[PDB]
Amino acid sequence: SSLYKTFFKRNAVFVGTIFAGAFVFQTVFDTAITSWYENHNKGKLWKDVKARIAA
Amino acid sequence: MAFRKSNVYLSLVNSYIIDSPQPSSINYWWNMGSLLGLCLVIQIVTGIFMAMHYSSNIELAFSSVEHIMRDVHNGYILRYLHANGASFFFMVMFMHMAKGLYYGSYRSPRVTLWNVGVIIFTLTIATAFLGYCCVYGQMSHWGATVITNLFSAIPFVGNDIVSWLWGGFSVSNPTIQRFFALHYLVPFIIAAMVIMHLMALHIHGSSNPLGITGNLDRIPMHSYFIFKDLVTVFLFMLILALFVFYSPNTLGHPDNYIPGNPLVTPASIVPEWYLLPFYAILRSIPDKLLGVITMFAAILVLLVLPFTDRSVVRGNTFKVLSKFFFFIFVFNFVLLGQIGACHVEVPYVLMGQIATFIYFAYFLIIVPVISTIENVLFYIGRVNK
Amino acid sequence: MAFRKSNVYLSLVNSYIIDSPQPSSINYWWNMGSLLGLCLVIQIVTGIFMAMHYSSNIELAFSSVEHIMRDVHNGYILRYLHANGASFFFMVMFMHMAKGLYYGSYRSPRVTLWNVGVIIFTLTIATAFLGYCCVYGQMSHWGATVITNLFSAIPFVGNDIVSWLWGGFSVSNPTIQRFFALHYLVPFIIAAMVIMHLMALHIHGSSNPLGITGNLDRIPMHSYFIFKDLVTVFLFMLILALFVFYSPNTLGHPDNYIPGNPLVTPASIVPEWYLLPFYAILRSIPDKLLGVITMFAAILVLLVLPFTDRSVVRGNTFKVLSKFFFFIFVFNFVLLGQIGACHVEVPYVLMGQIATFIYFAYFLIIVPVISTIENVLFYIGRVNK
Amino acid sequence: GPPSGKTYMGWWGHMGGPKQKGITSYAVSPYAQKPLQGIFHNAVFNSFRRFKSQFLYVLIPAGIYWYWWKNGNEYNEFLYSKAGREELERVNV
Amino acid sequence: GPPSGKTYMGWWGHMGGPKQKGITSYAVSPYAQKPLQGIFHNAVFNSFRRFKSQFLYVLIPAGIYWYWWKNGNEYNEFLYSKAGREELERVNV
Amino acid sequence: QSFTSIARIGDYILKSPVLSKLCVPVANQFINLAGYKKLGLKFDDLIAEENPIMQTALRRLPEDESYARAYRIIRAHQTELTHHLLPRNEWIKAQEDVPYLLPYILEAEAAAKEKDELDNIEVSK
Amino acid sequence: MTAAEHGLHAPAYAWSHNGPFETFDHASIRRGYQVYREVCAACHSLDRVAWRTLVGVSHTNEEVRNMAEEFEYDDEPDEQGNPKKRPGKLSDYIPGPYPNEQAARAANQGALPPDLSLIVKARHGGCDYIFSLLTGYPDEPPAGVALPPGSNYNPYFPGGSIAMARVLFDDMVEYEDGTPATTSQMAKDVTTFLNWCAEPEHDERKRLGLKTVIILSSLYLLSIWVKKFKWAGIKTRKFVFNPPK
Ligand code: HEM
Ligand code: HEM
Ligand code: HEM
Ligand code: HEM
Ligand code: HEM
Ligand SMILES: COc1c(O)c(C)c(C/C=C(\C)CC/C=C(\C)CC/C=C(/C)CC/C=C(\C)CC/C=C(\C)CCC=C(C)C)c(O)c1OC
Ligand SMILES: COc1c(O)c(C)c(C/C=C(\C)CC/C=C(\C)CC/C=C(/C)CC/C=C(\C)CC/C=C(\C)CCC=C(C)C)c(O)c1OC
Ligand SMILES: C/C=C(C)/C=C/C=C/C(OC)[C@@H](C)[C@H](OC)[C@@H](C)CCc1oc2c(O)c(OC)cc(OC)c2c(=O)c1C
Ligand SMILES: C/C=C(C)/C=C/C=C/C(OC)[C@@H](C)[C@H](OC)[C@@H](C)CCc1oc2c(O)c(OC)cc(OC)c2c(=O)c1C
Repeated sequence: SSLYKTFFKRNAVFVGTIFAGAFVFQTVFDTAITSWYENHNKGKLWKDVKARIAA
Repeated sequence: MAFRKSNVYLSLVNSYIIDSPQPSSINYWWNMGSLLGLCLVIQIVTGIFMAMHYSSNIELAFSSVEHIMRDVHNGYILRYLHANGASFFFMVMFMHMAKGLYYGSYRSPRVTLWNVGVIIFTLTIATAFLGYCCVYGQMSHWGATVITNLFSAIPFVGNDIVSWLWGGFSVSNPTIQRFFALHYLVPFIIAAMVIMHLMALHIHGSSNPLGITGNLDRIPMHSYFIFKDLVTVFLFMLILALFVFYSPNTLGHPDNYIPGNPLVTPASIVPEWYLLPFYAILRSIPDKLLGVITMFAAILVLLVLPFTDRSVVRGNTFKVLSKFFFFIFVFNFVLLGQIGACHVEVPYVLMGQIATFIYFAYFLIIVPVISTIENVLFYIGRVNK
Repeated sequence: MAFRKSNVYLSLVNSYIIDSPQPSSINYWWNMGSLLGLCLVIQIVTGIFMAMHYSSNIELAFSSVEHIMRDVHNGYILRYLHANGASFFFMVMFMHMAKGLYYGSYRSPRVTLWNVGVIIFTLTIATAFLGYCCVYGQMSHWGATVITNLFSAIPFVGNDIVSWLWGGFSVSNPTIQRFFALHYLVPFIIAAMVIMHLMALHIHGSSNPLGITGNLDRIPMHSYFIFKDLVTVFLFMLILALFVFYSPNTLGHPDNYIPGNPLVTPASIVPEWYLLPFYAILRSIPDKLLGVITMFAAILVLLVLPFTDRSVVRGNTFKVLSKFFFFIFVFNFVLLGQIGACHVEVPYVLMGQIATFIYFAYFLIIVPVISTIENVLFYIGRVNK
Repeated sequence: GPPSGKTYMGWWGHMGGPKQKGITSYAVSPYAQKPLQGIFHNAVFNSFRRFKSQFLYVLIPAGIYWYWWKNGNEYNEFLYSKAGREELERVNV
Repeated sequence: GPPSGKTYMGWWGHMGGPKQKGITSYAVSPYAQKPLQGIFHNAVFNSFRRFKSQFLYVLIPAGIYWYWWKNGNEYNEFLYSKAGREELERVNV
Repeated sequence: QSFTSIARIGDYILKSPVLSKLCVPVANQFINLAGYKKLGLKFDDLIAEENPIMQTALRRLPEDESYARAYRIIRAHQTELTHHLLPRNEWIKAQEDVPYLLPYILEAEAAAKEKDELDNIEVSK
Repeated sequence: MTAAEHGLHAPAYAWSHNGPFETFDHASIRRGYQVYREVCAACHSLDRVAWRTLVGVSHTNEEVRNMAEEFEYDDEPDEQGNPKKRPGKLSDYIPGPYPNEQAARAANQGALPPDLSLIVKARHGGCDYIFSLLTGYPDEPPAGVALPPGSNYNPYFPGGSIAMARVLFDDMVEYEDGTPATTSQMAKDVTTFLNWCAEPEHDERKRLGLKTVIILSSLYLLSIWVKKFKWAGIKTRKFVFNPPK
């Protein structure tokens, strides 16, 4: 693949870039999963039940 | 020379983990040992962090574990890792042992390696029992009662041992506080025995699936088996994760979510699954003393295999009769466990007594007879006079 | 060869304890290390047996120790052995360190040996503090409070560390339960560091009082130093026995027979005696951050001695100026401790600040200057041109 | 240093094998080899071999024990049903 | 086996000392020697020597520090007595 | 179990034409099911070598057989690790599956047995 | 063992929280609390559940505060040392009907109603069992069964003879959200509520599992590839023998 040779150019990815990418991943991945999860369970959540109560 | 060789601490690491010459042909069955070290680490780390929140008083122990489950951030993860990890520790230990059985790893010159292994197994069984008691559910109390009573079978001074182990008239506060203290200790003795295990491993190196010398073709531990270990480390973690998050109580007993009650033994009492084959063996003998002797002997008889294996080749890979009877042994062992999970009722009592016989007959009778026959078959099939 | 040599486990014992070549001339100052191993064993054995009776809950901890004192058979012996043994552990450690200082044992090629020693010392200090907190007397509570607060001096994230260490708003149940769990753990890490200490010792062997090579005249460890060790082992036990049975509370603080009270700090609060020199050093700096930095630096500066000792001979035996200033250092250290035991009042504050200076000046200034002068004096006293 | 028991494994350069002569080995860098989309087409009818040899050693002991288990269980079920309470009285004590 | 860093101590037979020649040593069995009622008469005016050399290295630093301690203490005592409450006000803050 | 003992039992069977016609076919079929010939091994390559008898025996093996055993063992490990068997034309044939190490083993066992006998001889006057 | 002594196998109902991706239904939890309060709480304690854990799960911060303050708890003694009481706060645990075990046995023919905090995990069958028990009282015992005085028959209980009578009947509760309070609906709700009591971490635990299993799966597949690459030189290695003269 030539997508690799544009960014890292035949060299391996270095720890600093790996560590930095990991911090980014952690946040992005968590939001993607929480979103899917809360959506898949629409109706059942406390979020959804509170919308039908008021006192 | 390279620093990894010259330095006093690093050279240990180098000779055990980096440059250590491995036989080229060892298969994934040789990955279980690293998985056992990993298990030992998971149990120790999660136990120490839980100990920070645990109270060993018999009034507080069960609630202090509910407190870990409910109030401690990620507490349920620690507890479920510990409990399910103990089970996974046994699954992998049985496989590590079964591997040794199949490939003749107990043979000379690795007898010391095998014997130290049998000690670790006894210590690991005792450690898990001590931990199980610390929950102080119903299964905890009666497990502690039944197992401390094993020693009452000892001639004359047996009931004295038991009251000394209890610290009183019955399983009480003294008992649970000392069982926690002991549960904390023994993992570190197991760690020291693992080092002794690896020391005996190092002087002769691993065996291999062919059962012959590995000296003609070694490749270094580093790279090849470091990354090969990684494959099974992740698979192990994946499966442990499926239990911890999706099915955390499937390998335990519902009665241990009931606080221990000294006046009532549940009708539904069943030992932990990894203790069932041994339980069945004891239950098959309708005598108190002989029941506990035979059960202990079922562990010690592992020590006899270097002497009763009469074969002239190491391992079962090229042995048709030995392979067949090995799998008779394995599935007989599973049956013993299925009998342990059953009621003391008609078909089961007899089946358990016959399976018990088959268990001992394997080491003492089948292996010596069959390995002798296979010796002779190998000879007369090639010699023409 | 002899079995003690050929066996995998026994050969370790043989090379460390039996055939290990010792310099013929080492004196009784080289007996302290075995006394430290003995101390480590006494602390671990007595602690485990007490743990069997101890409750770490903040409501129960003090009473559970009174229970060990009153109700546990020989319980007062276990507790007094543990408490007085901790003190004896420090007495002997200071002597072991002072020996190293005097005889240039920190020098090349034993720098690694010395550095691992400094780590053990830090770990031993932390271990004794954790144990002291477990009593939960008045000195326990405020010791835990003051020492966890050391970390609040850390820029920006310091109060966060402290609340994390506490497990809440102040020193409470979470705190004492985790400090017991940690007190149980760290002795085993110290044991692993002692093994690393003995590994570095083994590759170069002991030094000797002359400061020169031992290679021309060795005698085996076994017999000679095994039985020589025995002499000081018994003398050590005799004296420890005199305290444990005849004067068990002379080395402690009466305030720790009062249950901890979060609302009241006694006017009579004084650190444990073996922490007093370091306490004095901190108290001498009228700034929070710099107080805790300087105190930690008083331990780390031990690491600097292989570089600031400029001499060309190992040890002080034949060095008139170095011997004199060594004893200035020792008695300066005792003064620091006597200042620590005193009130923050006029003459004492200044004396402590000057003694603090002398402490650091020894490593950073006196030793490099004096050892250079002695180098030159040795030369011009014999060379005739 | 401290001496040493003779073993059946040495180290690189003195492994303790027999003297080797006449054997020549060849290999090629992983870097120069086909990225792992090879196996299949060449290697999946290949493997699934080593269990044609083996499956009988596993299956026949498994079969024996599963049959024996199923039988004893179905018998216990009969014994504790109405139909079998007469046989139960017979085989029990 | 696994290699080894060169050190400054070997083992029996190769300790790493220089080659020794010309030195001859003699000794006699402990069994053949006088039971331990000897020392004294021959050896007690002997020892108590090694601390004639040393006692000044210990005593003079000890003296300096004991004097310095006694002085500061007696001064603190004065400061907190009636007679010294005037000096106390002066030296305090 | 010693090779002297395996030889005793085996030769008794091999001579008596009752047993010889009964067993050898069983033994022949056992050897084929064993499968070691498909890896390029001879049975004698399979004997556990970590004991003094087998080290004496291997020491006494002529050079050319020694180099050949070394190749067969290395080739077996390489094939094992690839989870293949050799091409069938490379398998060891029954004519080749000779007990080449057996005579050296039996010789060493006899020498050893005699030493044990002579170290323990009693005397009668 | 006889079927009566074993008890009837509880069947598998389609609980909305069954399945790896499924949270609790929090409306069912809310309702189940009401059924607990109005029916079960008269005999059953719930000792391990603190008021605060309800907030954000089934009720609002305000609702829980009102509920807790309806109960009195022991407070610290006054300036003079005489005991005194206190309205409940969110830090308090849901109080039980009886002061001690002996008082609980007295009110139930000598039987002890278990605490329900863990009851879903402390029984084989879990939700299926609890539900089936509550909806499985026959109007009359099967013919021939002689029930002890004070006992009730229920086929799902081991031995058939249980000391709790049927307590759920149609419309004995007025659901605050309009739902028809049939007995099987009320059973479905308390049981959902009691599963939450026993497993409060349920919804979050499964969310974390989803992340953990995705990362570990990937790491597994990845390591296989990396291993094969690192082994390719060794796996395709070739030997030749030329016997020496
Ligand atoms: C309210 C709808 C309610 C529930 C829910 C409930 C459940 C329940 C369970 C799950 C058990 C345990 C059964 C077992 O051991 O498997 C149990 C036991 C008893 N209960 Fe109950 N219970 C509910 C309501 C009531 C009410 C209002 C009363 C008191 C009149 C009551 C009583 C009891 C008693 C008594 C038992 C003990 C059963 C035995 O030991 O035989 N319950 N309950
Ligand atoms: C080889 C190591 C260990 C094994 C096999 C092991 C096994 C177990 C088992 C089977 C239990 C009961 C699990 C359950 O809850 O059902 C347990 C509980 C416990 N263990 Fe361990 N344990 C080990 C090490 C440790 C260590 C070093 C500690 C440190 C203190 C520890 C602390 C605890 C605590 C606090 C409990 C109670 C909490 C709980 O129930 O999970 N364990 N252990
Ligand atoms: C906590 C437990 C243990 C640990 C950490 C451990 C670890 C190891 C390791 C790292 C290896 C090398 C790799 C491998 O072969 O898997 C090994 C080999 C071996 N172990 Fe263990 N082990 C444990 C328990 C046991 C037990 C219980 C037995 C047997 C009763 C045993 C028997 C052996 C044998 C015989 C070998 C050599 C196998 C061969 O090379 O053929 N071990 N072990
Ligand atoms: C290097 C090892 C150790 C040192 C220096 C040490 C030191 C101490 C100290 C200073 C105390 C307070 C003594 C007092 O009562 O005034 C203490 C208490 C305690 N230690 Fe340790 N300890 C060590 C190892 C252990 C170990 C391994 C355990 C095992 C659990 C342990 C358990 C306890 C217990 C139960 C207490 C409270 C009882 C008491 O106050 O004496 N200790 N320790
Ligand atoms: C639990 C603590 C320790 C143990 C068990 C221990 C044990 C030993 C032993 C057995 C020896 C040999 C005999 C002797 O010279 O006394 C030794 C030597 C030595 N240790 Fe330690 N040690 C401990 C702590 C320390 C500390 C705290 C330091 C320094 C900060 C240290 C520095 C040294 C040095 C430099 C030597 C070599 C002395 C020489 O040969 O001249 N040790 N130790
Ligand atoms: C020749 O054969 C070999 C072979 O030799 C090796 C090494 C391997 C590879 C496997 C391994 C190296 C396994 C090694 C692991 C161990 C020996 C582990 C020993 C056990 C332990 C429990 C370690 C000690 C741990 C602790 C004390 C825990 C630390 C605790 C902490 C940090 C608490 C932190 C918390 C707070 C609050 C401060 C092989 O695979 C192999 O065959 C293929
Ligand atoms: C070259 O220099 C040397 C030299 O090398 C040596 C070795 C010595 C001699 C000194 C020693 C050998 C010291 C050795 C001791 C150690 C390294 C000890 C390590 C520490 C430990 C704490 C041991 C581990 C102990 C335990 C886990 C405790 C066991 C617990 C038990 C039995 C609990 C029992 C209770 C119940 C209820 C079951 C010298 O004197 C010397 O110079 C002169
Ligand atoms: C301080 C430490 C002490 C005193 C004890 C340590 C040593 C003991 C052991 O081995 C080391 C011991 C665990 C034994 O090993 C033979 C196991 C196979 C135990 C097998 C076992 O389990 C049971 C169990 O778990 C139960 O739970 C509910 C209940 C049980 O009855 C119904 C048993 C039981 O009847 C047996 C035999
Ligand atoms: C989980 C583990 C944790 C958080 C902590 C471990 C690490 C900390 C240390 O070193 C390792 C630490 C003990 C320190 O080391 C520099 C010692 C010299 C402490 C010296 C010390 O003692 C006191 C003491 O004992 C007291 O008792 C009543 C009271 C005290 O105030 C009045 C003190 C005090 O003011 C100081 C500086």
